[PDB]
Amino acid sequence: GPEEITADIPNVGEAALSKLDESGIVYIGAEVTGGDILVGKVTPKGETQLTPEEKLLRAIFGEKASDVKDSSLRVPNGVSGTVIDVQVFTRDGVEKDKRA
Amino acid sequence: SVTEFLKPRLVDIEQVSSTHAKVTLEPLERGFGHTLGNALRRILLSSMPGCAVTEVEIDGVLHEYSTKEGVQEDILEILLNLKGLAVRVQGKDEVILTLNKSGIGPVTAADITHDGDVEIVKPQHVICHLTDENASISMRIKVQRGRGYVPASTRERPIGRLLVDACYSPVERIAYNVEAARVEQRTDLDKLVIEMETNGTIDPEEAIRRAATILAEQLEAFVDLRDEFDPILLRPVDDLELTVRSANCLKAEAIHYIGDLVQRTEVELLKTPNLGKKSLTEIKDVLASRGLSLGMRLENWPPAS
Amino acid sequence: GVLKIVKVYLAVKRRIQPGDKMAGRHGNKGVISKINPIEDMPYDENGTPV
Repeated sequence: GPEEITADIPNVGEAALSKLDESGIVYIGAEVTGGDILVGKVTPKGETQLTPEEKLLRAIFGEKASDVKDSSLRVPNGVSGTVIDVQVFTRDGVEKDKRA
Repeated sequence: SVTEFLKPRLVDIEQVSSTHAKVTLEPLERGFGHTLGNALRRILLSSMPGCAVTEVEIDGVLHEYSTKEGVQEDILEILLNLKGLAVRVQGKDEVILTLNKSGIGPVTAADITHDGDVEIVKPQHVICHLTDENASISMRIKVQRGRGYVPASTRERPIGRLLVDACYSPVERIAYNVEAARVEQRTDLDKLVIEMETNGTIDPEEAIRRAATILAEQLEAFVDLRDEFDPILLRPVDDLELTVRSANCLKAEAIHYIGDLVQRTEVELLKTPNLGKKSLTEIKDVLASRGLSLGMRLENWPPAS
Repeated sequence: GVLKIVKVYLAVKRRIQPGDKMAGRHGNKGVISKINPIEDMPYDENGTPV
């Protein structure tokens, strides 16, 4: 399945998602340091077999957690600065998000 | 007499301009003019207090590497201009000023909203220019008192608050001269003239008095010359839910704290009487329940208590 | 095989510090060794430092 750029990452806290907009992209003018998230992305990992433990995990913590994994873009360690510009390139035929 | 020095006094102050002054001290003994002058120059250039701009909020801007429509200057240039704003605060160590302007023309320091305890010494200081008739600017400026130089990098904030490097020192330059003093009946006395250049936010006489007070306070030391362990380790052993026989065995070995227990190795516990392998396994299990182990080494135990 | 690309730009400011390299126009290069406080510098009769 296709990778998705989104602001809904299941395995990260609310504080770490505070500088991302509704599209999963950092705001203009944000002060960032090493380890901060710039673009939030997930990669599919779904399987067609559901074990009882997997069913319990999906029932208690939701189905989104069991389907995707974090592959976000993070600031390299030892790098800091201010976000001054963001550009989005989309293949012709794919729907555009709010930021674009 | 030999052990009788003449004490200098402040004679006159010449206010050449609003930011340029001369202070005269008289009389001075042989050699004291330079001794006082150099120390006073160093203290005046180093340790005088003043107020400076530290933070700016502009309604429409998000960071400093940007532009505002209808404004001639960049945000960085506006911040640099605000870095050179001279303000005198009369009653507190922090204040927030407000600036609102619209229409074509220069925006200067005379457009800042009046405050009771805030004085602008150079109302003609240019802040920016508006080049469009349907253009307006509004900002909030934070001013606080300090001394020295504090860069903004050494000292979360919402997006839109811009930090400014702080130069608190109001003194621009100091010069001094030692001349002959025409005293009544002696010709071996000197006179010290100090030329002071500031930004107009501090009085020369109080600057001299403050420098002298700092020097005397530093001298008073020469005038009288003379010559954490982790909390869990501090808990008692009975905090562990050990069995009755294990507790008796540990008490027989005079072990009363976790720090005492974790320093003992497995071999020593095994060799102790009345302690089998089962009880040692239970002790290891209860220690592992808290992320601890046997065989740890500690320096300076007991922890001085 | 590429769906989308996002590019982010970060701006930082570098100040002068010991270890930075300075030069003139005549081949006189050097490295900064010390930042000296204002009252330690040599000055002239008017009190102006270098």
